Amino acid sequence: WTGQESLSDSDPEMWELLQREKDRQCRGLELIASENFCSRAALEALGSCLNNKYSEGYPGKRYYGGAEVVDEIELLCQRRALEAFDLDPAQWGVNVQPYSGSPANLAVYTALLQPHDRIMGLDLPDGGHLTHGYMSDVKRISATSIFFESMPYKLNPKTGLIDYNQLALTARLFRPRLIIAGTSAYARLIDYARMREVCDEVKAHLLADMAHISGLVAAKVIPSPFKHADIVTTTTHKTLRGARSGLIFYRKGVKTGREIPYTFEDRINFAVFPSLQGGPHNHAIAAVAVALKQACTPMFREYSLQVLKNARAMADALLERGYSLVSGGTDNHLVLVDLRPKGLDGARAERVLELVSITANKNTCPGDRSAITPGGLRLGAPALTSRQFREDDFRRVVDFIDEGVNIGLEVKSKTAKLQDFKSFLLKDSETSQRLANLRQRVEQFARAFPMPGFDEH
Amino acid sequence: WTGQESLSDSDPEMWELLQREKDRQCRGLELIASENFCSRAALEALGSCLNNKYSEGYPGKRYYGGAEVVDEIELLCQRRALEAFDLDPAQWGVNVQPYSGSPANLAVYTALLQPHDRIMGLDLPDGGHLTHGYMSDVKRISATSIFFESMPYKLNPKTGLIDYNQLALTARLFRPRLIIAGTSAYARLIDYARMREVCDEVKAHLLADMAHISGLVAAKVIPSPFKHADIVTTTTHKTLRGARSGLIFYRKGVKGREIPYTFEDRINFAVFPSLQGGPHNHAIAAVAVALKQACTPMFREYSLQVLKNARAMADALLERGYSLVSGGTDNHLVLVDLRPKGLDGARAERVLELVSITANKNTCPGDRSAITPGGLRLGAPALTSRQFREDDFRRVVDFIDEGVNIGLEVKSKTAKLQDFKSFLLKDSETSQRLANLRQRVEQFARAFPMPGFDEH
Amino acid sequence: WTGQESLSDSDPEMWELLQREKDRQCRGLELIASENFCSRAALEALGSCLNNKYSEGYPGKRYYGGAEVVDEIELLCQRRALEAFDLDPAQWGVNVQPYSGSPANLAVYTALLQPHDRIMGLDLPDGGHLTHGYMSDVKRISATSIFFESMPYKLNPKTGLIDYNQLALTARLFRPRLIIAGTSAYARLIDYARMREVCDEVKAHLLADMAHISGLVAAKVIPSPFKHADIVTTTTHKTLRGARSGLIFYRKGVKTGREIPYTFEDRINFAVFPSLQGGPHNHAIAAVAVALKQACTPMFREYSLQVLKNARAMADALLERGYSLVSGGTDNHLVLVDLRPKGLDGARAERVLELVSITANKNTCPGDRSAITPGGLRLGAPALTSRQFREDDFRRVVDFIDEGVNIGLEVKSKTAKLQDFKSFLLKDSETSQRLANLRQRVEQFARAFPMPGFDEH
Amino acid sequence: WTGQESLSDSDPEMWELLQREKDRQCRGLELIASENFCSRAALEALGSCLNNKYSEGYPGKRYYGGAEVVDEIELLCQRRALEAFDLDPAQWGVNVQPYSGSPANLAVYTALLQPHDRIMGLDLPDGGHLTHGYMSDVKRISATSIFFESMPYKLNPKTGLIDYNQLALTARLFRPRLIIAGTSAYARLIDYARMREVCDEVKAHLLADMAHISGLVAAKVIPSPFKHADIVTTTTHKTLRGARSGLIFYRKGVKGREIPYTFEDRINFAVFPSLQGGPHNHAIAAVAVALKQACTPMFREYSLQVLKNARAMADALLERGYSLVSGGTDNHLVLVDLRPKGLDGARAERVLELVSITANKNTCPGDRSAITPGGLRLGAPALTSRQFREDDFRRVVDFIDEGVNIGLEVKSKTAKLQDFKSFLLKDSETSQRLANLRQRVEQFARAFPMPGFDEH
Ligand SMILES: Nc1nc2ccn(CCCCCc3ccc(C(=O)N[C@@H](CCC(=O)O)C(=O)O)s3)c2c(=O)[nH]1
Ligand SMILES: Nc1nc2ccn(CCCCCc3ccc(C(=O)N[C@@H](CCC(=O)O)C(=O)O)s3)c2c(=O)[nH]1
Ligand SMILES: Nc1nc2ccn(CCCCCc3ccc(C(=O)N[C@@H](CCC(=O)O)C(=O)O)s3)c2c(=O)[nH]1
Ligand SMILES: Nc1nc2ccn(CCCCCc3ccc(C(=O)N[C@@H](CCC(=O)O)C(=O)O)s3)c2c(=O)[nH]1
Ligand SMILES: Cc1ncc(COP(=O)(O)O)c(CNCC(=O)O)c1O
Ligand SMILES: Cc1ncc(COP(=O)(O)O)c(CNCC(=O)O)c1O
Ligand SMILES: Cc1ncc(COP(=O)(O)O)c(CNCC(=O)O)c1O
Ligand SMILES: Cc1ncc(COP(=O)(O)O)c(CNCC(=O)O)c1O
Repeated sequence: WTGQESLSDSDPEMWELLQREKDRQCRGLELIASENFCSRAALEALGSCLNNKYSEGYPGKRYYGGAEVVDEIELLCQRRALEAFDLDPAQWGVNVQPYSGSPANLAVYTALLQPHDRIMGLDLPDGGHLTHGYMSDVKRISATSIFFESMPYKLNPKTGLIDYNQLALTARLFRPRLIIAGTSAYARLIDYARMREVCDEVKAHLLADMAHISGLVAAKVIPSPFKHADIVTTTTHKTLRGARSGLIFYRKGVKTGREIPYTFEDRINFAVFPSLQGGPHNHAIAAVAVALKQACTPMFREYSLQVLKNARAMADALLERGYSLVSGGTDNHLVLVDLRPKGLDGARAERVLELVSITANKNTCPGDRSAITPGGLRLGAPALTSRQFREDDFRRVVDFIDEGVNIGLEVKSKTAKLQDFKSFLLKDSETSQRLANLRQRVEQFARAFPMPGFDEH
Repeated sequence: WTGQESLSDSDPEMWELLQREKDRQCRGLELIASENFCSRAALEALGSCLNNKYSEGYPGKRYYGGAEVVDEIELLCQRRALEAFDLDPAQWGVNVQPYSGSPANLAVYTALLQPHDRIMGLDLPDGGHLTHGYMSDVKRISATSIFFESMPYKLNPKTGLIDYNQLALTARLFRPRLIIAGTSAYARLIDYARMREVCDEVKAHLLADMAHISGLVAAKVIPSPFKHADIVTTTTHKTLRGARSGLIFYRKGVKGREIPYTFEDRINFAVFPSLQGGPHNHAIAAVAVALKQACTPMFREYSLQVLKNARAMADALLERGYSLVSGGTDNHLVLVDLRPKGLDGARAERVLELVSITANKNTCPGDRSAITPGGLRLGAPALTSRQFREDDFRRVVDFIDEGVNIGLEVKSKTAKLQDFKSFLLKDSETSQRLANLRQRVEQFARAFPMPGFDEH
Repeated sequence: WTGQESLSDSDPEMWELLQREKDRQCRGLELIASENFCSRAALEALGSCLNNKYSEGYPGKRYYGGAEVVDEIELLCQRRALEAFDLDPAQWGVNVQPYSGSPANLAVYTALLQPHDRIMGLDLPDGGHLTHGYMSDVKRISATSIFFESMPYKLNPKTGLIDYNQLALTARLFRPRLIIAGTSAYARLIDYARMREVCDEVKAHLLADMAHISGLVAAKVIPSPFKHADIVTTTTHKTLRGARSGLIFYRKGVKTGREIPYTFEDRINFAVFPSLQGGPHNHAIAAVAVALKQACTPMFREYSLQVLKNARAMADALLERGYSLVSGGTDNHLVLVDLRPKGLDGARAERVLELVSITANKNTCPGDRSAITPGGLRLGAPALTSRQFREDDFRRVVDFIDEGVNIGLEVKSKTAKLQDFKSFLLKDSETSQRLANLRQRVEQFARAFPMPGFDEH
Repeated sequence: WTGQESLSDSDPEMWELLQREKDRQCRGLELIASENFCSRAALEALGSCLNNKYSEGYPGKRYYGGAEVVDEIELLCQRRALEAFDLDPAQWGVNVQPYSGSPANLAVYTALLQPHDRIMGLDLPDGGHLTHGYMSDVKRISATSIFFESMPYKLNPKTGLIDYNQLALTARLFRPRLIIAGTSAYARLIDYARMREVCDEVKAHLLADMAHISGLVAAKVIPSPFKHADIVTTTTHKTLRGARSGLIFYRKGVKGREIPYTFEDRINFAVFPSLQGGPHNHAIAAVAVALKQACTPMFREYSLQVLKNARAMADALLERGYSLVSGGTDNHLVLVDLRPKGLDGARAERVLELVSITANKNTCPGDRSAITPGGLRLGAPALTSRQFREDDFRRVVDFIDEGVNIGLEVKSKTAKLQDFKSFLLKDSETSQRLANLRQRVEQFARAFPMPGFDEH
C-alpha cells in the first residue's frame, strides 16, 4: 500500500458513484438557486495535500509551526476576498476559515452577542435562512434560535417584498442587538440603507448575509451591501462558483474629539477559532482563493450579467405562459414561481420535475397555509448559466417545466393524497413512459452544454 | 471560459503555493500527532463534483430532490463507518455530516443538552481539547463553555494519568449530564469502564471523543470505547488518514418495560437543521474512501506499526536525556517532558521547525508558564504512513536531539524569547548550523514514499 | 427587660416618627392611586405574635410542627380569598404567601416559565408595571426582564387605550409563553376576552395582574378578570384596603375523550416556596384575611361604588377646569391627567402639590419624550374615599389641585431648569408663604375626615 | 364603617385564632432555632400606619413624593443597623428593604452576578439554606439554583465541620464568582478568614449569611463576619428578635491607582427596581426598633445567655443518652444525633409536637434517608427571651427525654410512619400518656414571661 493509487483502482464502488453523480449533473437542468458548478482549477486545490496541514490560529499568530505556506495561502485568500469585493484593506477585514455558511453566521453571533441576546431575520418561509434565527410555532429549529433569541420579520404579502415598515415598528419593541439583511429565497434587491437606518435607530449591528448574491455583488452587477453593513457573511459555493466554504467580512478602523474604533476583528476571529471551530480546512481556503481570483476577472462580470439576463428571461417566459411570480419578477439570479393559480402545489411539481431531470425546490408563497404542499417553486439561473446557457436556452427550460407541470396536473386529477401522487408517477405505466419521454428530451438538451470541472468526476 | 482549465494554467500563483506546500510535507518530518497524509483516492473524491450538490437533510428525508446519488454516497459512508468499527447496525448509528471534529462535539451537546447544562472534560493544559468545555481563569475560550456549563477534570500531577478518583468526587458535586472521555495530548489509555461507572452513578452521558485514536480503535489494536460509551465522536483525519470531517456515532435501539434509545433523532436534528446547512458531500465521499481503507488488513498492519514507532520513539527518547509524561506511551503519540533538559517546550518547537521538524509545544504537569510550556507533543501516524519503521523513528529522535542541543546553545547568548528566535535568523554562526542540519533533515525525509498526488 | 414595654416608652425616637407619619396621612390629600388606609382590625393582626411563627410549607404539608393554628389562619385566608372573588373552590386555588405584588408575579413566571422564556406586558411608561418585564433602551430594569425575555405592548396614542390589534400582531411574531393583562396607570377597563383570544392563538398563559382594581373586582362593580384569566395575581394593600401582601389565584380541575387537567397549583405553590421565598409572614396573611372578610361585606361594595363615583367626579371636575385626561375619562379608581395643554409638566406639578400636602405621582402621557419631566399626573380615589370622601369632596380636591397648578405655572415663568423650580419653591419668600397658605387650607380640609386605623400610629 | 373598629369586635373568628396562636406560643417550649418572640414595641410598629405608605425608591431618590417621614425612618433604620454591628458608615452600607431573608440573598446574586453565573454554598442536608443554591439530584429546588449555577460544598461526614479543604479544592475547578459562608443548621463557628482566603484565590465574592447568628454577632459575643466578608445578608428575626424582614450589608468606599467599591449601587438597584416593589415601611420601622434593642447592654446579656443555655442544653443532652453533631455547640442551637438512640429524627419531632415541644427534624452526616432524618434541630433564642436560664434549659432536655422515650414505645407496636402517628391519636394508652406529659409541659412553660402583647 502506497496511498498513491487511483480512486478508480482502489475503490471502484465509490468511483462509479462519483461518475453517477457527474452524469446526473451533466444530464440534468439544475435549477437549485443555491447550486453551481465549481471549476476544475478550484477542485484541484480542494482535493490537495492542504488537507494534511493543521494550522489552528491565524497567519502570523499560529499555535504550531510548519504553516509557512498555508499562511501565504490564507493571506492570499484574504487579499483576493477584499479585492473581489472592492474593499479597502484599511476599512475591511475578512475571516476565511468558516467551514460553511451556517458556521459563518453562528460565528458572528457568538462574536458580537451574549447567549440569549436578540436576533432579527427574515422568516424562513418568507425567504430567510435557518441561521437567521428560525423558530416554528412549536420547536426551536436553528441553533441560532436556541443560543440566541430571535424574532422574524415578514414579507408584505401584497408586494412580496420585505416589509421594512413592519420591521422598523417591531424592532423598536423587540430591541434586537443584530439584524440580518440576507435571504435564501428572495427575487428582489434588499434596501440595505433602510436596514441600516433601522439598525442605527435601535442600536443594532447590521449583518448582511449575501450568500446567494455574492457573485453578483463581486461583479458589481447589483448594489453592494458593504456600503451599509457592519458585517458581511457569505457562502463561497453559490453565485461565487467556488468550493463549499464561508467568509466573514468585518469593518476595521474608525467607527467629542474621541476616535471611536471598530472592535469586530478580534471578536470575530476569536469566535471562529478557538471558540467554534478547530483546524481550518486549508484545501477549502485555497479552492475559495482560486474562485475569488476568478471573480475579479472580466469573464466573471460577463457571467454574472448573463445570470441576471437568464433569470429575467426565465421570469418573462413563465409570465408569458400563465404563471405568476412572487414580487412579480426578479432583479437577481432566481425566480419565485407561484403555482397556486395553476392548480399544482410546489411539492407535486418538484417531484414530477425531478423525475424528468429538472432539479428545483418547492417554495412557500405568501399566504401558504401548508408546508407539506407549498404553492411555489424556487428556480435559479447560476448553475446552468455556468454551462453557457443563454436567454433562449432558459426559455427552453421554461418549456420543459411547463410540460412537467401539465403532467403533474393530469396526475392530481387521477390521485388523492400526496403519496398517491408520488407513487402514481412510478407505478402507472402511461405516465411512467410519458415521464420517460420528457426526461429523455430534457437530458439530451442539457448534455450538449459544456460543464465546469473534471470530465469524469 | 469553460471551468475545465487546469489549476497550473489558470492560477499559477496558487499552483506554486500548492507545490510549495507539497514540497514542505515531502521534505519535512511531520510529528504533529493530529496530522496525517491523505490517500490519493480520498483526495480525488474530496476535489470532485460532489462539491456542487446541495443535499440538505438525510437519505430518504431530504428537503429538495436530485439527491439520488448522494443518498447512496451517504448511506455507503454510514455502512463503512459502522463496518470500520465493528458496530452492529441495530445497536449503533452514525452521522457522517459534521464538518469537522469541533462541529461534531457541539452537535452532541446541542442534541442532548439544554443551554447551560453541565459538561465535564479533561482540562486543555491537562491534555483535553477545546471542545471539551475549556474556559481559562480569565475567559470562556471554547463555545462549549459559553453555551454550556463546563468544569474540567485534571490529571494526577505526577502520575501523568487522569485522576479518576478526583473526577468521581467532583462529578457528584457538579452533577454533569455529560462527560467527555477523550484527549488531544494524552499518551496512555482511557478507562472507559471507569468513566461509564462515574457516568452511570451521576446519571450522565458518556461521550468518547476518539478523534486522535480513531484509527487505532478501528484496527482493533487498542480497546474500543464503543463498549461503554453512549455516544462516540471523532475526526476522520488524524489516525483515520482521511479528509477533514467529523463523525458522530450514537447508540440505537432498546436501552418492567422496554425503554428505547432516543439519541438518533436528536443527534441528526442537531447536525441539521440546528447547527449545519448543506453537507459537504465531497468530504463525506472522501471519508467513505478512507473508512473502506480502515477495514483492510493493510490498515491494521499500519495502525500496529504506528504503535511500535511511538513505543520506539518513546524508548529512544527515554535514552539520550529525556523524561516523558506518564512514563510510557500506549498509543500514537509521546508526551516528552523537556524541563529536565534546561529547554522549554516553546523554544524547542521553534528550533525544530527551522530544521524541518514540525511539532507542538505542550504543557506538562507542573508547568508554571504557558508562554513557555515544558514539553512537546510528537506523533507517529504521519511518518508511519510514509513507511517509516522503528529504525527510521529512532533516527528522528536524535535528529530532534541535535535540534534540542542546538537550541540550548542560543539561549546561552539571548534572554527573552523574542531575542531567542531573532538570533536564529541573524547570527551567521547558527543560521549555518541550522542549514547544515536542515539539509540532512530534508535529505533523509525526501527518500520515503508519500501518499497523495505527486505535485499537489 | 420584658419585651412587653410600649413603643412610646421603649423607643420615643421611633414612636414620634410613627406619629409624624400618622399626622402626615391625616392632614394630607392622599391621591396616590396605589395607596389606601388599612383598617385597625387588620393592623392588629399585622402587628401580632404571628410574626414569631415559622411555618415553611403549606397547610397539611408543613416541614415543622406547631403550625396547628397558622394552618387554620392560612386556610381561612384562602377560603376568604376565593369567597371575596366569587370563585368556586373546585375551579380555583389561591396562594396567600407572596410577600408583595412583585414577589407574586415573579413566582408565576418561575412556576410556569423556564429562564429566558418570553413575556409580554404593557410597557411601563404606557401604564404597565415593572414586574411585567420592563426594559429600557439601555438597561434591564426589572428582574422579570433579566430572568425572562420581555417584549412590551403599547397604548394606541390616539385613544389612550391598549392597542389590542398591535398586541395581536406582535404576539404572533414574538410568540410569548405568557402575557400580562394588568396595569399600574390605566384609567379604562381591560378587554380580558380579547387578551384571552390572543393568548389562545399564540398558545400563551394569560395572567391578570388586578392589583390596582382588585377591590373593585371583589365588589363586582367592574368586570372580573377571573372569567378569562388562567392566573390572577394581586396586591392586597391597594383597592383591597389590606396589609401589604400578594396573592396568586390559579385554576384547578379540567382545562379525544381525554380529560385535560390544570397543572398550575403544584407549580405555583412550589415556586413561592421553596423556590423563591422562605417562611411565610403569617401576620401579613392574617391581616389580609381580615381585609378579605371586609371585602365580602355590603359595606365594601358601597365603598367601591363610591371610589368609582369619586374618580368620575374628579375626572369631570378636571375636564370642566380645562384639563385633558388620557383616554378621555375613567372607568375605575384613577385618573390620568394630561398637563401638557396647560404648560406644566407632571414633575413640577407633583412637587408643588406635595408642598401643599397633596400627594400624587408624575405620569407619562402618550407622546412624552422626557422622563425627567413627564406631562401628566396619576390621581387616585381609593385612599380619600376610605376617609368617607364623597363626590363634592373630590371636586374640592380638584380645586386645591388647580391652585397648585397655577402656583407652579407662576414659578416656571420665573425659573429655568427643574432644579431652579424646586429650590424656588423653598427659597422665594413670596411663593413660600403663598404655598404655606394653600397647604394650610388643604390640611384643615383633610383633617376633618375620619381616618381608618389607630388614632395615634 | 370607619376602619377603627377593634379586631375582636369586627372579626371574632380571626381574633380567636390570634388568641389561640398566642396561647400556643405561651404554653409551649419553642425550640426552633430560627424562631423568637418579638417585642411589643416592634410589633406596635409592625402593625402601624406605615403599611399605608408607598415609598418606592430610596431616601432622597424616591419616584413620587410624600416620603418626608419614611425617609427618616429608613435612614434611622440604616444608622441603627450599622450601629448595631459596629460598622463605620464610610466602609459599610446597608439596604433595609428586603422583604425577608430569601429575597435578601436573591437580590445579592442579581446585583453582583449575571444569570447562570456560579455560586457555592453549604448543601441543604449539610446545614445550608435553600437560598444558598440548593438543587437535589432530581430537581432544582431553590430559584438560586435556577437563575444561577450552584455547586454545594459539604461537611466532613464524621468531623461535623465544614470540609474547608474540599471546598478549596472544588472552588478552583468550579470557579464560582460568589461563595456563601452561612448556615441554617450548623452548631459550630465558621472560619471567615479561611473562606475569604478561598474566595480571594478563586477571585470570588464572599457573602456571609448570618441570619441565624446575627444577634450573637451584634452583641460582639461571637466573631463578626464583617471582618472578612464583602457582603453580609441577614434576617431581622431569629436571634435579632425582630419583625420578619431582611438586610443586606455591603462594603463601601475605597477597595497604582484607587479602586473604589462598587457594591452599593448594584445592591440597591437589585432590591428596587429589579426585584421588589414598594418597601414594607412598617417592617422597616419594626426592624429599627429591634436594631436599637440590639445596641443595649441588655441584648449582650441576652445573647450571652442564649450561648450558655445552648451549651447547657448540649451538656445535658450529651448525658442521658444523646450524641450531638460536631461534638460541641458554639452558638445558639444544638445538632442532636438521634440515630444512637434507635429513634429517627422525624418521629421524634412529631412525638415532641404532641407534647408541646416544637422542633424540626434534621439530617445528620451519614443519614441514609430523608423521610426519616437522624437528628433534631433545637434552638435556645426563643425560650431565652422568656427569661429561661441554664437550670430551666436542663429541664427541657429531660422533658424531651420523656418524649423521645415515649416515642420509642409506640414504634414498638407500629411499622411505617403513618401507623406511628396514627397510634398516637387512637390508642387510649398513649393518648393519655401524651396528655399526662402535655399538662406538665404547658404548666412549666406558662410560668415564664412572654415578649409582645398579652392577648395577641
Ligand atoms: N425560505 C427558505 N428556503 C430554503 C431552501 C433551502 N433552504 C435551506 C434550509 C432547508 C431546510 C428548510 C427547513 C428545515 C426544517 C423546517 C421546519 O420547519 N421543520 C419542522 C416542521 C416540519 C414539518 O412538521 O413538516 C420540524 O420538523 O421540526 S423548514 C431554505 C431556507 O433556509 N429558507
Ligand atoms: N490537549 C490539546 N492540545 C492542543 C494543541 C493544539 N490544540 C488546539 C487548540 C489551540 C489553542 C487554543 C487556545 C487555548 C487557550 C487559549 C488562551 O489562553 N487564549 C487567550 C486569549 C487572548 C490571548 O492571545 O492571550 C486567553 O484566554 O488568555 S487559546 C490543542 C488542544 O485543543 N488540546
Ligand atoms: N406606568 C407606571 N407607573 C408607576 C407608578 C409607580 N410604579 C411602580 C414602580 C415605580 C418605578 C418606576 C421606574 C423605575 C425605574 C425606571 C427607569 O426607567 N430607570 C432607568 C432610567 C431612569 C433615568 O435615566 O431618569 C434607570 O435609572 O436605569 S421607571 C409605576 C409603574 O411600574 N408603571
Ligand atoms: N439547614 C436547613 N435546615 C432547614 C430546616 C427548614 N429549612 C427550610 C427549608 C424547608 C425545606 C425545603 C426543601 C428542601 C428539599 C426539598 C425536596 O426535596 N423537595 C422534593 C419536591 C417534591 C416532594 O415533596 O417529594 C424533591 O425535589 O424531591 S423541599 C431549612 C433549610 O433551608 N436549611
Ligand atoms: C443566505 C444563506 N445563508 C447561509 C446559508 C448556509 O450555507 P451552508 O448551507 O453552506 O451552511 C445558506 C444556504 N442556503 C441553502 C439554499 O438556499 O438552498 C443561505 O441561503
Ligand atoms: C480529541 C479532539 N476532538 C476534536 C477536535 C476538533 O477537530 P477539528 O480540528 O477538525 O475541528 C480535535 C482537534 N485536535 C487538534 C490537535 O490535536 O492538534 C481533537 O484532538
Ligand atoms: C399592577 C401592579 N402589580 C404589581 C405591583 C407590585 O406590588 P408591590 O409594590 O407590593 O410589590 C404594583 C405596584 N404598583 C405601584 C404603583 O402603582 O404605585 C402594581 O401596580
Ligand atoms: C441562613 C438563612 N438565610 C436565609 C433564610 C431565609 O429567611 P426567610 O425565611 O425570612 O426568607 C433563612 C431561613 N431559615 C429557616 C430556618 O432556619 O428555620 C436562613 O436560615
